Amino acid sequence: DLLTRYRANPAMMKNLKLSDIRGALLKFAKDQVGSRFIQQELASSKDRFEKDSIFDEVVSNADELVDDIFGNYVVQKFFEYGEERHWARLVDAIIDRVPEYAFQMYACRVLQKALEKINEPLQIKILSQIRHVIHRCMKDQNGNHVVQKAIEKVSPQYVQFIVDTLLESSNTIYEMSVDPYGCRVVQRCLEHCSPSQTKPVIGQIHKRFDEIANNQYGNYVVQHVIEHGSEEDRMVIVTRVSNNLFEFATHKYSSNVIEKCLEQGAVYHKSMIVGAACHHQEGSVPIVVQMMKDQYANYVVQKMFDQVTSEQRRELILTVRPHIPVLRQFPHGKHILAKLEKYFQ
RNA sequence: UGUAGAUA
Ligand SMILES: [Cl-]
Repeated sequence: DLLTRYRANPAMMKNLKLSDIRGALLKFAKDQVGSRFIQQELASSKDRFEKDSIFDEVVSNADELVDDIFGNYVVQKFFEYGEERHWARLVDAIIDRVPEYAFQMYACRVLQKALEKINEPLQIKILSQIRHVIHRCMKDQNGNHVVQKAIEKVSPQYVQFIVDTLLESSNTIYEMSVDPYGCRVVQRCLEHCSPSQTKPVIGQIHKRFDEIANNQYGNYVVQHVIEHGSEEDRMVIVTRVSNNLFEFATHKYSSNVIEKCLEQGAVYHKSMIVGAACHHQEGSVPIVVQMMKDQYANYVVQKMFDQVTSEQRRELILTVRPHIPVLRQFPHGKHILAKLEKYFQ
């Protein structure tokens, strides 16, 4: 009834302390008002022993609190930097049900905060439970954040088991790249793993490149390869893009992949794309012109002009300079050449 | 004129 009292007149118990909660800790932590009370005390208190007073109750009730809408914040308090002395004890209170906690919307925030804060030995202890559920966890609306946090905050060698999951079967990298949650995992791996680790992952992506490039999620995976891959990877992608410039530029998702080449590419990469754009193609219109008539590829043409050298832009201008009035009437064509007005003055 | 993650 301490909670019921305190909820009634909060001002009347302005001298309430953490050490006063004792057995009431479970009831407080699962209450909107009471959990805000614990939290504000934990953050404002400068008494190490007041903070310690509730910790035995937090540990005793860990399982009931980690996935409570209000209690999860109370558990997270003991994973913060002022609480090292409690990390090992708190990890051990939750370690055995980590494989379930990773899928739960409140408990997974506790796992993310622990990985965010605790030392590498304890991280590895937590990862050892993730091992059991890792493939399903990567695709999960909750679990993918726990995996993303592991990749960002643990040294590369201790997440090799996550890379071998991305590589467990022929189709796994495709399956993850096209998944709305698994694709974030591929992306962090590209950002944080060693080249030893990323090289097979990028190799797998390349095998089904066209598909992944035009997927509503895979196109970000390909964009991360462009940004974080090797020179040789960029050349493979630019070479594929250049040789199918029209197909890539006219589809919704893959058109962002060309734009990404045009941003992260060296002068000689851009020259391959400008060259394909301006190629004769026998009697048909040059690809750059056709692209300007397209709903997605006109943004690609605009990005070409913004990113290439003056010498490269000169070839685009000498290729588009006849076909203009035709383009003026085409759907939104008035707008498209308006934005290119600068370069035709 | 065109794309993306779970807390009071
Ligand atoms: Cl394969």
